[PDB]
Amino acid sequence: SKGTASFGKRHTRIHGSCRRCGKHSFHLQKHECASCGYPSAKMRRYNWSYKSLRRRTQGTGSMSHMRKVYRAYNSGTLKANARKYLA
Amino acid sequence: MKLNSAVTASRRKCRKAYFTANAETRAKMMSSRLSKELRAEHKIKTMPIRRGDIVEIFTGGHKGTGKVVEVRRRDYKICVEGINQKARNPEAKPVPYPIHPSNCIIKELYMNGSRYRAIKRRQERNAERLARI
Amino acid sequence: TANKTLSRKLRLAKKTKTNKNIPRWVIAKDHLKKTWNYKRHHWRRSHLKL
Amino acid sequence: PGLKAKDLVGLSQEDLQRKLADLKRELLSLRTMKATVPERIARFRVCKKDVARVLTVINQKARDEARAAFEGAEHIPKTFRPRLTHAMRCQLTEKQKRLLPSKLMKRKLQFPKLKYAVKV
Amino acid sequence: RKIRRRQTRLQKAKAIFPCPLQKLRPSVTRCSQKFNLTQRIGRGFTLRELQGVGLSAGKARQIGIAVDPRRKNKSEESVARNVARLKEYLSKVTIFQAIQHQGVVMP
RNA sequence: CGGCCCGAGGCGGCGGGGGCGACGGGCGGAACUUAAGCAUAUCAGUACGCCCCGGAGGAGAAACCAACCGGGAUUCCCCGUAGCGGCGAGCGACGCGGGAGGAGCCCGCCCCGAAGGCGCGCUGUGGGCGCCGCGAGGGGGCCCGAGGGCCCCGCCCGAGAGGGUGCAAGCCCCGUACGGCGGGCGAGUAGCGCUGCUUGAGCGUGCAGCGCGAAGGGAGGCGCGGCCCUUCCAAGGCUAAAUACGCCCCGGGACCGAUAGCGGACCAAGUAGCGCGAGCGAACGGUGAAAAGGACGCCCGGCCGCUCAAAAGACCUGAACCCGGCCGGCGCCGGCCCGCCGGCCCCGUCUCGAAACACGGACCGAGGAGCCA
RNA sequence: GGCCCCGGGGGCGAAGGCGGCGCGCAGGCCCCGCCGGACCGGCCUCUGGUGCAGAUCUCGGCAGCAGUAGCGCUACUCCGCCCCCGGAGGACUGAGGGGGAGACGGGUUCCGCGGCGCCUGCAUCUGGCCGCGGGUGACUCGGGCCUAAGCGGCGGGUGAAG
RNA sequence: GAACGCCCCGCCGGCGGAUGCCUCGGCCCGGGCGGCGACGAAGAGCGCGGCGGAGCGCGAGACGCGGUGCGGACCCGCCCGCCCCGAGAAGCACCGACCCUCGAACGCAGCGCGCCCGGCGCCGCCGCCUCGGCGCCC
Ligand SMILES: [K+]
Ligand SMILES: [K+]
Ligand SMILES: [K+]
Ligand SMILES: [K+]
Ligand SMILES: [K+]
Ligand SMILES: [K+]
Ligand SMILES: [K+]
Ligand SMILES: [K+]
Ligand SMILES: [K+]
Ligand SMILES: [K+]
Ligand SMILES: [K+]
Ligand SMILES: [K+]
Ligand SMILES: [K+]
Ligand SMILES: [K+]
Ligand SMILES: [K+]
Ligand SMILES: [K+]
Ligand SMILES: [K+]
Ligand SMILES: [K+]
Ligand SMILES: [K+]
Ligand SMILES: [K+]
Ligand SMILES: [K+]
Ligand SMILES: [K+]
Ligand SMILES: [K+]
Ligand SMILES: [K+]
Ligand SMILES: [K+]
Ligand SMILES: [K+]
Ligand SMILES: [K+]
Ligand SMILES: [K+]
Ligand SMILES: [K+]
Ligand SMILES: [K+]
Ligand SMILES: [K+]
Ligand SMILES: [K+]
Ligand SMILES: [K+]
Ligand SMILES: [K+]
Ligand SMILES: [K+]
Ligand SMILES: [K+]
Ligand SMILES: [K+]
Ligand SMILES: [K+]
Ligand SMILES: [K+]
Ligand SMILES: [K+]
Ligand SMILES: [Mg+2]
Ligand SMILES: [Mg+2]
Ligand SMILES: [Mg+2]
Ligand SMILES: [Mg+2]
Ligand SMILES: [Mg+2]
Ligand SMILES: [Mg+2]
Ligand SMILES: [Mg+2]
Ligand SMILES: [Mg+2]
Ligand SMILES: [Mg+2]
Ligand SMILES: [Mg+2]
Ligand SMILES: [Mg+2]
Ligand SMILES: [Mg+2]
Ligand SMILES: [Mg+2]
Ligand SMILES: [Mg+2]
Ligand SMILES: [Mg+2]
Ligand SMILES: [Mg+2]
Repeated sequence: SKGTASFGKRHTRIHGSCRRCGKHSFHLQKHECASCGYPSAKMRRYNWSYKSLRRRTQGTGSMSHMRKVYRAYNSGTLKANARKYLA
Repeated sequence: MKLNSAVTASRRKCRKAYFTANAETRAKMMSSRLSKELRAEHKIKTMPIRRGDIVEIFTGGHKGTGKVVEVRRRDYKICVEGINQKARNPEAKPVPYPIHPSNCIIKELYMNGSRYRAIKRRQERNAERLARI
Repeated sequence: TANKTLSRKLRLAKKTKTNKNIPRWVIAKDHLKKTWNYKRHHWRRSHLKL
Repeated sequence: PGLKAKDLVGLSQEDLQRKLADLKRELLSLRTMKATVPERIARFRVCKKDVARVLTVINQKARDEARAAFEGAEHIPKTFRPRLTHAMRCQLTEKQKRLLPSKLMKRKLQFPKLKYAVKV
Repeated sequence: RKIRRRQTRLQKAKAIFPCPLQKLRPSVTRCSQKFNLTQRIGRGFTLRELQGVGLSAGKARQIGIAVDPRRKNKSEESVARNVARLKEYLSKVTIFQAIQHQGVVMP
């Protein structure tokens, strides 16, 4: 009775929602996330999984501030402002 | 032969430009001839089509003259008055056969302040060119 | 459970709120042929882990 | 349609604040009508945007006031400072980068640059 | 890359008109027993060579001559050949529709 | 009780922290694999893990190379054997020569002594390409659902790159060619002894721990001691260029054409779905020129017919395998007109030898394996 | 990449599909009839991801087998008129319940009205299925507080770092 | 014998989705550029449309607000709205603002609590205020 019967003894939550990455990966007993590594200050990143890397990275979200800053640099008045400051 | 190297001669890019164009470009893309009389008067060869212009059609199976009732810019076509699909009832409504603006010559123009001004702008620029050449 | 935290309540509430079909006037407006919203779910065969 | 930001420009702060209060209570009334007609449901749209315009104007006027209030101090609030990236704020000035020691500068003013041609 | 480098040297030539792109460099003897009897272009002129004609290091640098105070002459013929080169160049230079010399100067 | 010295709490201004599938710098660091076994060797000073900048970075103005009728900081490109090694398998620099680019300098030390950046400092400051806009020039006759088709006569051309338009368009429309604005010289050091790693560096290429520890010193591809010669000045610091590169934008191509090409051409792909989790991860493109997306009548879903060139009716074409209704008849080769007579084991494979009771193979479609350096 | 004698074949019908004759030892080629509805080549020189019966090959479709094998928990019947609802009868679960309620897990499955396209391996007018509206109220119940076994933090210490 | 099965002498139907033609997509090369963050980034959560599920966008000023220019008749359905020598729909470019919770994440915690009526995180540099010492001296 190590198969079907043993499967009927499951009424626990091992992992819950992470506050940083939002995934069902935060371990409720060790108090540490298995996807992004929270509460570590730095994010969990490994070069042996570039598919894991591409799933959540720069660009898969909104890029709101960086988007505005880049357009301002490439075509707006920002480098002129830099010249005025650096005078 | 082209010489300018910021302009594609690539069919994929040109077809994607023709679709997914923005509204101003699409409006400019929907132009047609002026007739000979308006060519003499305004000294201009082509205009963007508009509601309130009277159009004379050829080269199609729906040939005639009528006023522009609607402009279907997604399709790049115009719904003219009187030019319809043949209906089934004697009663049932008309249904316009959509004409493509390059199958027409504009016969009489809708005028307002902006139309007047943009025409005069275009004449002065063509005059700059004619003075250069 | 009858004893649930507000955060789990709110995420469950959003799943319930968004589990809906495409409006018919939206189908007419946007000129769609696909009319099923394939992000719907049913409680019997789902495994929402929220 | 609805109120114009130009027609709110040049109006007193209390006229503006009372007009905002009126618009807020109006959106309450209109939302109550929604939960309980073409003109009404158009007015709901126009009134959301009228609220937005009044608040826009109030903030702009207050900002101009404050930026005059702090115009010539040594320490400016960080909101009114130039718009520059982190890196630019941290870069050295062109004068600082072109500063030269005294002995180097003296020997550079001796024998400056010269235009000359060389023939075949 | 060929085009990129040509564009860069065109821009620099415009900027510094009517100076040449290159400095005056000395004539030196190749190092081996195998390359013993032929000359090539060196790095700079020695202070002994400059003392030959009068110029100081700063003055020569200003009028456009590479100067290498680390090199030492190995004989008197080195000096005679390079002083002839310096003397002739100082003959042929003008100082301010002018002509901008191209390529290496006095190959 | 005050000064100086060494500390403690608070306040103000300013700075740091995190983020990236490349390029760049510093550390730690495998095994598979090859040697036809396997220990040194190789793979490889690679994968991977940790730290750190930038638009480049690092390196850099000789304690250099050489042995010449000598060169002269750094980087990068072309070019080519000394040597290392169970001296096996393997491994491996560089100078001279031709080019790209080219640029040089200052602290300590010594003299003056607050002349300084003055609440500090005499335990030493200061001096010696992108933004705009104009833009030429074809009709007439047949026929088609539709003229970009056929026949006959023309125009523009600094423009016959191309895209669209109901069928192959320089002249039906956007564009294309020709132009305007912004523009006096460094000490727990050098070196040496023992040990560990690393290198082509071989009685030591470079580094390091520990013990010892200098004064004129370093180097000259075989050790030790002596005399010479040639050539440099370590143990402090700054520095442009020529060089390298993903993301994103721009242009091009003897590349792929929906089981191909990215996993991803489809209003909602790292999506739906699966795993406690780390993580794994699909399938699905195409009506018609126009939605004109199906009249009227009759039965009680069907029939008639309607739009359209055409149902192309949930859609381009529409093969095979397999099946239903009507009609005809009852395996390959050969002769004969035609159901007789004659001949004929299941291919592919390993094997001395296969019809084998040796193995693979129900059927059908599409894909599928000696190319490149 | 070229040529195709007033500038190669094409809605007066291209490619492809289905039958039929002819040519070639053969690989294959050519023509005709019907479908289809917009592109296609013969000769010279150049290039390659260039030819299938098999790999317990990959992906997709699919046959015979075959209307075959198969559809614990005692039980339904008559009438109004379906296994639904009502009335009458006959039984069962048998207080460690096929009863009444909580914890965990699920997440709207809850309620009313409507319905049968999917599901309800038979049916359905039933329904945890589908559509449209709704719905959970605290000074006194629990959580928030306390501490258990534990876990983290602490001038600092160590390690090439993490 | 019929029928079943099989072959096709031909004519029609199914099931399936090959072949042909097409392509707002991939891949390769080259050129640009090299522009984040405590002034709160990258990323995550939740919410926002007149009828509004997904994706894009936006942030309680929420399917967006203002200023300067250009542009000049539409706005996919149903509704509104605009229409004019300027009255101004679609669209474009810069600039000014708004900018909920978590996150280097900053009163503690993660959804519950404080100390105090301004507000209240850590490290470092330079100043300054208030202080300790049987350190050296007076
Ligand atoms: K079991
Ligand atoms: K964990
Ligand atoms: K509950
Ligand atoms: K469930
Ligand atoms: K920055
Ligand atoms: K290693
Ligand atoms: K190994
Ligand atoms: K081994
Ligand atoms: K081995
Ligand atoms: K080994
Ligand atoms: K070895
Ligand atoms: K080894
Ligand atoms: K060997
Ligand atoms: K040079
Ligand atoms: K046309
Ligand atoms: K010492
Ligand atoms: K030592
Ligand atoms: K070695
Ligand atoms: K050796
Ligand atoms: K020792
Ligand atoms: K020697
Ligand atoms: K050596
Ligand atoms: K030696
Ligand atoms: K795929
Ligand atoms: K075999
Ligand atoms: K065998
Ligand atoms: K055998
Ligand atoms: K056989
Ligand atoms: K055999
Ligand atoms: K046998
Ligand atoms: K047998
Ligand atoms: K057999
Ligand atoms: K065999
Ligand atoms: K066997
Ligand atoms: K075998
Ligand atoms: K067999
Ligand atoms: K190919
Ligand atoms: K069976
Ligand atoms: K019902
Ligand atoms: K350490
Ligand atoms: Mg546990
Ligand atoms: Mg081996
Ligand atoms: Mg090696
Ligand atoms: Mg550097
Ligand atoms: Mg080694
Ligand atoms: Mg694919
Ligand atoms: Mg079909
Ligand atoms: Mg078998
Ligand atoms: Mg095949
Ligand atoms: Mg192949
Ligand atoms: Mg075979
Ligand atoms: Mg009983
Ligand atoms: Mg119910
Ligand atoms: Mg059933
Ligand atoms: Mg109580
Ligand atoms: Mg949405």
